[PDB]
Amino acid sequence: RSRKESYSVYVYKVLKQVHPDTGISSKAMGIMNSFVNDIFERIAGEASRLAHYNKRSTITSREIQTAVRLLLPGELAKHAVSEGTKAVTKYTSAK
Amino acid sequence: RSRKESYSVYVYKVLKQVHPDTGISSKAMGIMNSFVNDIFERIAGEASRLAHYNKRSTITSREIQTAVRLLLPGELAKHAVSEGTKAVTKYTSA
Amino acid sequence: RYRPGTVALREIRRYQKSTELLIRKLPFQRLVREIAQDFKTDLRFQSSAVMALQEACEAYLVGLFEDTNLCAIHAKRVTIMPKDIQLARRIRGERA
Amino acid sequence: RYRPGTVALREIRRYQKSTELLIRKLPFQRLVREIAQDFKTDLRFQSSAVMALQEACEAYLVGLFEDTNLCAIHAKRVTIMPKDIQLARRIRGER
Amino acid sequence: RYRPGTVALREIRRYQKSTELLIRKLPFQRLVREIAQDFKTDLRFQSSAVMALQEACEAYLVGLFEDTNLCAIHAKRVTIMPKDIQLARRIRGER
Amino acid sequence: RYRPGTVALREIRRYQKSTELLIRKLPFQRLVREIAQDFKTDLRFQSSAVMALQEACEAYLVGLFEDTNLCAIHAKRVTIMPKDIQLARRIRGERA
Amino acid sequence: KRHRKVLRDNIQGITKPAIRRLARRGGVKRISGLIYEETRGVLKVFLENVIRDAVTYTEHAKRKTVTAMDVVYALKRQGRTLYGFGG
Amino acid sequence: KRHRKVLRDNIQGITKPAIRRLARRGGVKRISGLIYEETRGVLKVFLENVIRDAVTYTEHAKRKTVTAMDVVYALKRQGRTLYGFGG
Amino acid sequence: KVLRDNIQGITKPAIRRLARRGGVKRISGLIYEETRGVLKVFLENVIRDAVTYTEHAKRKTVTAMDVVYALKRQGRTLYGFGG
Amino acid sequence: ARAKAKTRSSRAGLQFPVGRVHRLLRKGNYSERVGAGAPVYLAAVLEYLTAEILELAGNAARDNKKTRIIPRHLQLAIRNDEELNKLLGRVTIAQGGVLPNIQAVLLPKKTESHHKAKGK
Amino acid sequence: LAGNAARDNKKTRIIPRHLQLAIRNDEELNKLLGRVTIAQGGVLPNIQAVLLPKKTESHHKAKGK
DNA sequence: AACCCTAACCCTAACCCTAACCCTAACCCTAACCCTAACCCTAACCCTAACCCTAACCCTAACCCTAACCCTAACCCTAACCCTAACCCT
DNA sequence: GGGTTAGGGTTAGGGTTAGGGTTAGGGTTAGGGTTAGGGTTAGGGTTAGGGTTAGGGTTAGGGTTAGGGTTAGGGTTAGGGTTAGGGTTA
Repeated sequence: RSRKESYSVYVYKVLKQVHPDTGISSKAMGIMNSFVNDIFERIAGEASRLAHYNKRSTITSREIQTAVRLLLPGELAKHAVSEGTKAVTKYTSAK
Repeated sequence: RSRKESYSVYVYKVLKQVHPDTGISSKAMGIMNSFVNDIFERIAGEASRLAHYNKRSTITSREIQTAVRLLLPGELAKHAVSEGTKAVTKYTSA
Repeated sequence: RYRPGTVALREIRRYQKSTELLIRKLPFQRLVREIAQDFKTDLRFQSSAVMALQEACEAYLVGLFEDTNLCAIHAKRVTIMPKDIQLARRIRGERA
Repeated sequence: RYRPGTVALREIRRYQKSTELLIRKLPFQRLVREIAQDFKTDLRFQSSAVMALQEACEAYLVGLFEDTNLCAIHAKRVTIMPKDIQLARRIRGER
Repeated sequence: RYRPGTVALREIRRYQKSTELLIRKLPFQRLVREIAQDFKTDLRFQSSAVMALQEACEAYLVGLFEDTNLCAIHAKRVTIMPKDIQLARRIRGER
Repeated sequence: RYRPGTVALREIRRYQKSTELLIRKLPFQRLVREIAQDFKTDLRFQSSAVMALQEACEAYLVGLFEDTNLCAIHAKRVTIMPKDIQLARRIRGERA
Repeated sequence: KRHRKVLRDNIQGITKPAIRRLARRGGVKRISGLIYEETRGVLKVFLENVIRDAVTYTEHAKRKTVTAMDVVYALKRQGRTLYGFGG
Repeated sequence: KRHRKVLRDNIQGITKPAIRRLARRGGVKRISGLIYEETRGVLKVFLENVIRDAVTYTEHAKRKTVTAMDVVYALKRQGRTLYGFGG
Repeated sequence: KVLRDNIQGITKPAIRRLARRGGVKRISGLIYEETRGVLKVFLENVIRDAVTYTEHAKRKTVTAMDVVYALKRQGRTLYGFGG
Repeated sequence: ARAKAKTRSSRAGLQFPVGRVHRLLRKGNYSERVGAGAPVYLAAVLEYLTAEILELAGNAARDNKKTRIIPRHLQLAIRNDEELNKLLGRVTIAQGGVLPNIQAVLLPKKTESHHKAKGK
Repeated sequence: LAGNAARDNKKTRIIPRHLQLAIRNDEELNKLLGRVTIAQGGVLPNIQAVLLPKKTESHHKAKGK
């Protein structure tokens, strides 16, 4: 049984964390699944070109942090950058 | 100083083959060089996605032939397909 | 006789507050099948595919009608003209 | 005495049959430098970069003016209005 | 093998000294039926009608080929060109 | 050092935008009256009738010259030859 | 069911043994590279602006079969009368 | 007796009162007369393009069934990332 | 960084011949301000994109290649300069 | 021992380099494997496109009394096409111009007649 | 159709030249009156591309320079 | 902003591998910077000629009326076409 | 995903006439253009000097990879918390 990859458990956990006594519907799960895979190939796709343009081939944390300000607008880009910096700091502080 | 890749000799040979006593200018060479590299990442870029969508990873002659009808319009697509088929036939013959 | 001007807004609000399909399914399937037969014979269709096609066509038609109305209402005209659709398509870059 | 209606077409044909620059270089360079200083100080500019910027700006302005004229001439008006530019930007999806 | 220049004239004389049909009947009937279906469905065909149609088409094709050959042989060329047919149609007034 | 090789293209734009008669209205009546003298003598041509025969011949020569130019332009030629006039008359069904 | 060959002859059949055989009757000796392709296209209009006349004629008499008596009146309008198969 | 394929009256599948309520969703109050034909022609052209793209895709995959995933991919390639159906 | 005398870099007779290339015969009055504002917004966007690109490359010189790449990412594949 | 093999472009009947595309497609991180006949098809397509573009540019330059292909000639040859304008529609060429397209409404259709001082 | 072409030639009426210019312009009107000949109406300004001056330009079969 | 009677789909546990997240050592491969020197960005100025700035005269152009008539606005008897379960297969 | 047999009720498709919406005609009185004139301000040479651009050994702090354990993670399964319609009340 070759099951298909889908983002359901993490989406439900995030929804329960940001809104109690809530949930997802039928088509809403597929909409969110198609939305995640769409931005997954957009942010990661620009990092490869940005690394190739500088004669490099290493996509680290800065390659993803800089790609936030290109795809995301203004306030959302700064918020995502701050969240990513806090996450990488908590990761480097303790393994 | 590390030389830079540019399409100049082949472009001049093609121009001389299709039009004698002709040549390229100064900015026209850079325009053609930027035009070649633009379509180079467009046709080859779609073949990778088309091969990944079918759980494959082999970009052969059919992957490039089918990508012609997607990027090129109508008559130009059929002409490019015929040229590619004749080229692959002359290659497989000898 | 009372003056019209209220049934149109009521129908607009009723159709905007609802998410029901307006175009049929079997005629659209027959149309896309006839279109596919012009390129290659022996072709079939599914349900989710024609549903996505109908949704995309409805979205495109809604956007085109909204653009046409916004172009016509700016010329001191409450109605639209057949040339306004071609004008919007030329501005958007659909036919050049 | 020539009646008005011919010098405009003559100037249009003369400017269309020529490929000369219309905007200056130093004012545009100072403008883009002042714009770059609003984000990060200690920034410089080149010649080919500002040339490509001027070419792109000239192409965008030509396209916007052509769209504005084509939108204004379809309403029985030979002149354009300041709202026509916003209308074209709203139709094209620039706002 | 035969030297090229006599088999062509022999075939020409053999096909000119005979009055036999060259195009088939069923494919032509299917073609004219498909053409008639484009205007109005539920249409049939007879035998004498399609025979007269085939005869008229053969006569028109023979005349067009003769005109094309007579136009091409006058330009110091033994072969015909695809533009010669359009030239003959433009001279005759067929559009 | 100006006449040999000029005005060849500076004269087409005039008659192409003019409605006047190229053949002059004087030398034409004697050419028609002498032709009809052989079929049946004792004839006469009207004033308004001699102009219709002149306009009919001045328009037929234009099409013949256009066909001759189109036939000569195909063989990589810029000038028309006497062998090209007889060629254009054989396809339209004039002399044979 | 139905046959998958619903193409109804996509203007084919008349190929090398037919176009060359028809050109050999007139006086054509050799054939270049293209020549064809458009040869099957110039015959499409000859049946597009002729059979439509017969259909329009049969529609006037409230009929549905294009007999040989109606195919001669359509060709007479263009200027190509045929004797024998018509009558 | 037992055959028949397809016709062409399906092209006129868009009526006139049904398209009135369709344009009312966007904000159109009054239409016209030739809109019923212009919109039909535009829809036919767009559908021909999308169907050609889906046919090219299903020919790359060597399949004869136009699935929703191929339609979504073709719409995304054209410039319309449709959500809901597929993945 | 100059005073606010460069934003008004677009005059009035010079922009008349600029619109004449596309096919404009008569303009208006508020166009000199609306076009300036639109050009300022578009230039701010392109400059922000080029700054983000040169910050990814850790460079302080806005080259023509970065501008061409930013224009292609926005949807304007400019030719001539760069590669 | 052994023989001396020639280049790969001479055995395929083309002038575009075959080994250059095969090496550039792999280094671009587009696919982990490149086919044998894959670069030949792309090279032939690119060569045909370049030949068509150069032929159109020469045909457009042969009417302007200039045997040198200037960028204005390329801009005039690309925009004046049906299948080529749709491919590079959103592509701008530097150091070029705009095709002369004047509307019929801007033409001087005033005519000093009729519109005179009253009615005779 | 002839009234719109009269305004381009700076005229308020339809002259026989405008009739010939408007009839020979539309495809539905030219195919209907193909064999119809107009009197004082002139022809249509049509110049072939091969008849353009220079064309070859520079030199083709020169000797010295 | 009846919220209710209807009422199935959003609903908290739970659960069995479980398949990916983490660990743990090796490496190994991926950025400054200090000499440097070369050519391109920028800094004062002269001229003088096309380019640009500023009134007068007037001939078309957009807008606000006036009457006017033909198309798109709103039921009514339908009764044909669009759904709504329920299996059944190829 | 197609293909069947009931059915039946909401949706689609035939007149109709009356009310306001483009269209057609006449100055109209405010609204851009230009050619005569002048006073520029941008289009070109000469430098030259500092302020950036542009290649090259050399690490050590930035990474990459073959091995387990294992916390976190992925298809099913109830019974309950508001969600859709139907008469009331408003």
